[PDB]
Amino acid sequence: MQRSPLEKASVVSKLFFSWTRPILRKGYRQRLELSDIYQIPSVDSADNLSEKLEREWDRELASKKNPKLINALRRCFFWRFMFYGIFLYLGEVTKAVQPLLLGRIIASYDPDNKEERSIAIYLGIGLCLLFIVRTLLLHPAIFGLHHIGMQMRIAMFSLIYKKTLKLSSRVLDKISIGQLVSLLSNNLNKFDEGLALAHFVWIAPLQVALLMGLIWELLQASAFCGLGFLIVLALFQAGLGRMMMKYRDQRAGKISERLVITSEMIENIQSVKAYCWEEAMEKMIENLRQTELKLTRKAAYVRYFNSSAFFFSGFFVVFLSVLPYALIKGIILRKIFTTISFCIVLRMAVTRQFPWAVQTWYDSLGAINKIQDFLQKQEYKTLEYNLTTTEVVMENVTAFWEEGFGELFGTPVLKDINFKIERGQLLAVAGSTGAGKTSLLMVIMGELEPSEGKIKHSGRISFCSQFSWIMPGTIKENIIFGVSYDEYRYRSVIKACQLEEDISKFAEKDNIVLGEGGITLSGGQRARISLARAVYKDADLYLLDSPFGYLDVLTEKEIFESCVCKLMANKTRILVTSKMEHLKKADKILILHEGSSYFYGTFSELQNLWNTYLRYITVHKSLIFVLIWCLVIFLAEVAASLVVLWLLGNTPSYAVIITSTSSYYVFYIYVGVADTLLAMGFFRGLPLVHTLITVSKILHHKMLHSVLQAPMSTLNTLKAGGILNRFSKDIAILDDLLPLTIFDFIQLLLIVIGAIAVVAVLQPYIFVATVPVIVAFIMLRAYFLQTSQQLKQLESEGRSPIFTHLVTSLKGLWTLRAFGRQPYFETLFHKALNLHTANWFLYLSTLRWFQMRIEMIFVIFFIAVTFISILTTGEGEGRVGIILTLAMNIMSTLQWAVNSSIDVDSLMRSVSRVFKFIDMPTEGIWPSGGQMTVKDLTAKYTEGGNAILENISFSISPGQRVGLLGRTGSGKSTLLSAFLRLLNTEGEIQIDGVSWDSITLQQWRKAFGVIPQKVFIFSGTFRKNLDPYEQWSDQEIWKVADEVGLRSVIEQFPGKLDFVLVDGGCVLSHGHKQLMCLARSVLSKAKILLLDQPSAHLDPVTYQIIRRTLKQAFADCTVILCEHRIEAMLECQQFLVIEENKVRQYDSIQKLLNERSLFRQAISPSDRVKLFP
Ligand SMILES: Cn1c(=O)c2c(-c3ccccc3)n3c(c2n(C)c1=O)[C@H](c1ccc(Br)o1)Oc1ccc(C(=O)O)cc1-3
Ligand SMILES: Nc1ncnc2c1ncn2[C@@H]1O[C@H](COP(=O)(O)OP(=O)(O)OP(=O)(O)O)[C@@H](O)[C@H]1O
Ligand SMILES: Nc1ncnc2c1ncn2[C@@H]1O[C@H](COP(=O)(O)OP(=O)(O)OP(=O)(O)O)[C@@H](O)[C@H]1O
Ligand SMILES: [Cl-]
Ligand SMILES: [Mg+2]
Ligand SMILES: [Mg+2]
Repeated sequence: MQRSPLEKASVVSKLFFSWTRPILRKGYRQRLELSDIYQIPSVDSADNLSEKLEREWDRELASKKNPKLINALRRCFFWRFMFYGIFLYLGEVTKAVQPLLLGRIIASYDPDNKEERSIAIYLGIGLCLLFIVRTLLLHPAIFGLHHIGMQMRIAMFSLIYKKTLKLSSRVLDKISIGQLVSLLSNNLNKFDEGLALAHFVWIAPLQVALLMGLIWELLQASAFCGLGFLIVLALFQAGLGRMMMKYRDQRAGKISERLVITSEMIENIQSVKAYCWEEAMEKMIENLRQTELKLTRKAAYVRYFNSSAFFFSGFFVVFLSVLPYALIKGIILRKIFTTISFCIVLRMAVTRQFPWAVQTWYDSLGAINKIQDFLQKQEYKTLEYNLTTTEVVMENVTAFWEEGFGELFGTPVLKDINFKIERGQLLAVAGSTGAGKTSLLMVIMGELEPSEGKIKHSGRISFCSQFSWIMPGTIKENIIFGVSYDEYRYRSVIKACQLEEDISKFAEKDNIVLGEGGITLSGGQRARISLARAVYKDADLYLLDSPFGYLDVLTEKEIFESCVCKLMANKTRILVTSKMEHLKKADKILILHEGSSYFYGTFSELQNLWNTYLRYITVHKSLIFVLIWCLVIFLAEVAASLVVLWLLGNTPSYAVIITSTSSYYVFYIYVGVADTLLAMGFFRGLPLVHTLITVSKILHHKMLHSVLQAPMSTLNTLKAGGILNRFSKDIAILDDLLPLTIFDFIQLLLIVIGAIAVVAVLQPYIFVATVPVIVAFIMLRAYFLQTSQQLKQLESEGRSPIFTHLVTSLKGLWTLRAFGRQPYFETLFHKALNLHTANWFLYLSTLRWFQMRIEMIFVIFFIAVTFISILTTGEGEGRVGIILTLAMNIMSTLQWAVNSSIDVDSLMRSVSRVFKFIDMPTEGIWPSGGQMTVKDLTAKYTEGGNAILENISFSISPGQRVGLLGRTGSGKSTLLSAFLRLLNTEGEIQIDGVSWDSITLQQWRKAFGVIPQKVFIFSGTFRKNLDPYEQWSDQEIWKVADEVGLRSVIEQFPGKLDFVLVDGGCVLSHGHKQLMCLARSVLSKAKILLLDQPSAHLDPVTYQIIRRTLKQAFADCTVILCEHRIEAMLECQQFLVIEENKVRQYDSIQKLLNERSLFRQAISPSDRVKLFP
């Protein structure tokens, strides 16, 4: 990372953007490398801008009764804004007065205009000086405005993240990741560039006043006709803007919903594949896209007319201005040409610059208002004592989850809870599924506010969640969690949590890079990493919500005896548990039942109780037909224009006066009106944008289909930020920005080519004069696009870390707030912001360099032309000047065309990224009895890696019960996934004589019914979550829910079976989701079932629910039951034990437990009575 050249530069180098030379030379030859990017200027760093805006916003909040964010932004940026606006206005003024000199210079070609031939050289000098000053005034101001806009955007994003970290729990249920992602994605690049157009709300009226004053000279009272036409057109454009904004308002919610569903699906792709649910998800997304595309199409239709307003107004203004003048007296061709010259500037001011500025103000003020409304939301109440007597006490606590029901005080989740615990004691909390154990910890943490009662303690806490949270980084980073590294503590914690055995089996040992969510590890490994993180922190109170759910009895016993009771014997602990052995040595015991305290006391009492354009064009067949139709109409118009033009030169008082020496004006007039003569009407414009929108629809469908069928090895590489970035920003670009940009480019190209051909055919000496300018423009464009494409790719990639950080911050907010690590995460977010800023700044600077170089080349050519024309003009007409000035007039449209081509190529990178995503590789009654045979099965996760399971062979009789067991991290889930071909495999598997190499993947996967270890619940109704294909009547669903035991749970919510679940099922407790998975497995009438720990955190009472069902729901079925619970192993006939990456088979569990002394000694005694009666 080398220092940016901007900081240490020169004044002339800054004015001409010369400091960008080293990068442009470097990327023209080769690929840009890591050491090619500069550090950002210190003024753009996120910390400084965040601090400044935060101070101004706090002053605004603390001073005024009606605060406004726009006031703080003004106090931060107004002076520089006005400073650049003044120079922008001075630059724009020079265009208004250019016809005064150019018109006289052109009139001097006529020998009858003896007066203007006297001072031609002075007019030429003045024109050259004007041309030089305009370039110097315009481009630096535009760069300054872009820089200011970038600074505002960065500051606001920092404020948004800081506010997000403080949101109250009651507010979180109303905002999803989709809404925040949409908010960031919408303003990420548009806000910066709007500032370059903002000043035209007052620059344009002054231009109109000056131009009307100047047109009064030539045509006094007849100019008002054209002005009235323009004032009607402006009203029309205002109305069109209102309709477009109305269409945008109705579309945003549907985009947020689609983003939520897509992110959830791609996160749970493994369950999606195991369920064979791909088509259902595709149908859901297609239904959402169909609703949003209609609004997109209507907005595009209204934007087409708004854009075409400029091109169709050219003929009307001139004709309406001239007709009264040419009727009540004569008119000369010179006056007509001068009127056209002035009217071009007038039309650009009225129909292009002012409405764009008005729309920019609308968009920016709306975004700022939305940000302020977000910034004024309800916050987590931190009001509590940070120092007490270390006697943790809870008195008369009654709590409600529903804010409306609680304020109306709707049933309470907690009712009159009392307890008191001393320093260094242990309290064990027990109860049935859904009793309110997690909710009690929520109250103690302060995330759930009680209506009645109160809780007192010191305030330094540590927290271990039922659902583990893993952040991006290594294992050591996940454990030390942003504080200093201590060797003795780290070793003690690593040893105590039984992690050394799993740590010693990794290539990086401990520096393995864990992704977001820890999908590389098993369930028990993630749980133990979370426990180690909780124990590493020093605090006065440790809350542990059921940390032994995914562990075998031996590991659980070791951890409980060596960590909770030995390593923290002198601290205050609250452990949620259901094992009766753990309750014996608890100092105090609390038992919950349906929100009430069934018992509080002691145990002793309880016993007593470039080929990218071509693909894009050929995606859809109708676009080709539309383009050919446009070309045919264009050819007909060109031919008609040529025929009409040749007639005036072949044919010979009237309203128009033409002399012999003044006829050269005719061609000059044609070039001034071709913009209107070759304008694309609604017979060509509307079908084009319609078909481009259709192309966007097709591309999104293909992208989603391609993603859903990739192999797991490919899918495991992608990050959540990358998925969100590609599906949000690139798709939005393809939907909105590409069609109209393409329309503008095509219109400009048609105008240029038509004018060139028509002029050249009659005068084949202008084409040859225009050749060198065209060549120079093309060479410069080719040179610049070699570096520009790479820089745009880097900037596009730079967005992903921001979204990834936001997603991971949202997932683990409660842990972050409990530990008190908000500043650390804020620093990481600022890092991501700066990383994006470097590339974005480098792209903007190079773009400014290119535009200035094009402008300078045009100026040099015009300066050379003007003096030659004046010099070679003698007593006769200046033929050389006549040809050269007309040639230079045509290049004026070519410059605009080249800039339009640059922005089109900039937008096409999104198409290239979508295509890269589309080309991902594809991973691609018979079940009569249920027999299986496995022969030499080997399994691995990546090709050429460690083999988790090597050379396994066994067989199963049809309709038999098999118990799969092993230590946490052995590879039971690996064997379960190998059955469904979810990883890389070798060997053969046969079901009733049919091998998996004889049929397709879908048919093989349809033979199984599965219960995965990770439960997937998406946004939708209860009914939709139970079956997405809608093939069962509500009677059958209700009967199944009766059998599983989900009656009261479903009837607890206002919409019985129609309630919509949000936040991945936030309202449901942990065991209810397992019950929802068992109901899914029951609804599928599958002959072979693979169940991965169906009872993970259930109490023995609730386990009786899953019992009896395996004996009624699945009677004649082959069941493979992976379980850590010893009781469940009493209903198996075959046993498979995984150890040393190998599988061993047993007939009786007494024989199994005879050969393992430690494991037998770990068995609970009541279980031992049930095993050895
Ligand atoms: C006689 N005569 C001009 O005086 C032209 C001018 C012009 C007028 C006054 C001062 C400076 C230039 N302009 C253009 C001119 N043509 C083609 C022309 O024949 C041409 C154009 C106009 C329409 C399209 Br499509 O392309 O490009 C221009 C692009 C932007 C602007 C801008 O005012 O921002 C003006 C353009
Ligand atoms: N955000 C919420 N809004 C409404 N009800 C909720 C919410 N979160 C939990 N509940 C409900 O509150 C009750 C208590 O659930 P909680 O998760 O605290 O139970 P638990 O004892 O931890 O359960 P488990 O043993 O399954 O882990 C349940 O009926 C649950 O559905
Ligand atoms: N997606 C993956 N990519 C690479 N290695 C993996 C992946 N998933 C698991 N592993 C590794 O493979 C081994 C087997 O893990 P597996 O999930 O099969 O264990 P398990 O016996 O099911 O454990 P638990 O009882 O904790 O669920 C572990 O050491 C784990 O780290
Ligand atoms: Cl003129
Ligand atoms: Mg719980
Ligand atoms: Mg597992």
